[PDB]
Amino acid sequence: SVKDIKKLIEEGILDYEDLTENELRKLAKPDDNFYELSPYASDEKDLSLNETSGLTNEQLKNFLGQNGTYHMSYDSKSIDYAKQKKSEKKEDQQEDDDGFYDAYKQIKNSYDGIPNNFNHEAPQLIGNNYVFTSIYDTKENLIKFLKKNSEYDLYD
Amino acid sequence: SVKDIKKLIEEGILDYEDLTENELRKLAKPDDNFYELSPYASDEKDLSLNETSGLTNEQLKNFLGQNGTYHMSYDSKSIDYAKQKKSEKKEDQQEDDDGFYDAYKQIKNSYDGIPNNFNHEAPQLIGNNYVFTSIYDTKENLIKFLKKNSEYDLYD
Amino acid sequence: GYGDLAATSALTTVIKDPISLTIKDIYEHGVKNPFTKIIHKLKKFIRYRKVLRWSRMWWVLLVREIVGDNTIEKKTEKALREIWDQCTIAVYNNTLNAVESKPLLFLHGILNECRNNFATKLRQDPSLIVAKIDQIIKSQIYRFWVSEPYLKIGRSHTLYTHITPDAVPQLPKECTLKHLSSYMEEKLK
Amino acid sequence: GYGDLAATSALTTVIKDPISLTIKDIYEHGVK
Amino acid sequence: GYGDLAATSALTTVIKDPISLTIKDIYEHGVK
Repeated sequence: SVKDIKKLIEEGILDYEDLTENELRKLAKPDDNFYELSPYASDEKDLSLNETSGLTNEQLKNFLGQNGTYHMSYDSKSIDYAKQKKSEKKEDQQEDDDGFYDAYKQIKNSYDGIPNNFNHEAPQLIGNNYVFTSIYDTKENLIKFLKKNSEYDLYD
Repeated sequence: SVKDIKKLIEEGILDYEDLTENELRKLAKPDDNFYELSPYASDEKDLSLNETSGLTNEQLKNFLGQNGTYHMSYDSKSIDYAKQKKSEKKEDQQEDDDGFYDAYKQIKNSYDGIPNNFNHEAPQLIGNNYVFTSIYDTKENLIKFLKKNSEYDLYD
Repeated sequence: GYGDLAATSALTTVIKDPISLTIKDIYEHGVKNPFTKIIHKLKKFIRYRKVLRWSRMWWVLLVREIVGDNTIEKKTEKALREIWDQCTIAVYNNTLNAVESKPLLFLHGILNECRNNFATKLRQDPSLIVAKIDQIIKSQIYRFWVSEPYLKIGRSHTLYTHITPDAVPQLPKECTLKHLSSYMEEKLK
Repeated sequence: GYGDLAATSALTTVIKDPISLTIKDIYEHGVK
Repeated sequence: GYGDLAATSALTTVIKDPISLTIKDIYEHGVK
């Protein structure tokens, strides 16, 4: 009957099918840590923005659109510029990976509708209603419930 | 009856509703430190001007206006230039710890109508008349008075 | 009198000159720019019809790898299919090998072409399109896009317009990037 | 009347000017 | 009728405008 207690009983006794409509609604709402103020974020190396990106050329896009029997699509100036600066001011600071782990964490967050440095609870539309998940509590057993069982019928 | 004495009595005995019109006018005027000459300002790192800013392109603005199924809006040359020059010298000591503090003080001053390095008393229109506030004396209990009670009626 | 010349040559000007300017915009933006759009839609059909069978097929799998059972936008596929088609047009002009003869050479060629073509165009990736194509190259799980169920579509005589997400069978869950990224975070944490 | 000039000089414009633009694309992209 | 103007000003366009473009290429690349 309370938001926090039901997920402690999901492993023990009761399943997901027997919950109330107001209990499924409450378990998909965010916790009490949401609305609690915490103004701090870290590790501002996100894979969302590309530093190699540039504007639409509008002359190359005209040239690539006419199919022009060409041999290369992109511009390759800024993406060779980032390769050169990685080998010079980086080889002093020697190699870094950033894929052994920071890549796959941020990719899995993008499947849950979570931004990359976002430490809080994030919505994603499952069927007809939203489910607020985070990095910490993925609510994966609810997403299995509201996708499988809620194909034909409606729940709120 | 004097500008300085009434705010010492606001905590003790009398409220804000019983003041005279000439007393509310006097308490919103600036203090005697205003008109007193003091030609010194410091910490000229303001968040008001952006060093990454540039002119209107007038060809990009023509291109972005036609909705052009494009993928990036801004120019990203000067804002990658500022990212590169930050990393060159940012490593003499890069975590400089004031990015929070120098930021939230200047944001709260911009809600009071105060410039960023401005150490003196600054006006802001509340209802029908102006209230001169500063960093030091925020006059927050007056702003609660002249917004709430002065919705329907007039005070000077 | 001389007023009739002022009556006639003025109406000659006020009729011929506006209509010569309105027809110019009806011709350039209503005829010529849609006409040029049609032939360069045809030029992907007269030539390039064999690659776009393999290209649209490898894009249907790639949208499933980027998104993975969430609602995809039917409208900005079209913005990103044009960039993916321009990746395959750029690779197939660089290869003497046939596409049916050696297919994975093109997956290494096309995906790396749009690993960079997306990187030079897409500034913000909320769906992490450059970032996921990085890990499809880096983990080599694009070998499942060329398999025994998948080599049957690319050999068959279907035009690339007929290829829908329904014609392409789904990869098994152990092959997709989402379980690869989940099993990775389980192992590393 | 003055309506015949508006009848004639308009049809002079609506016939000479589109065809001058279509032949320009037939010449440059189809012949030249 | 107004169909003769559509007969005349069209043939004025379909004859003067291609030949003005062919002579331009014969002049610039064949003479000049």
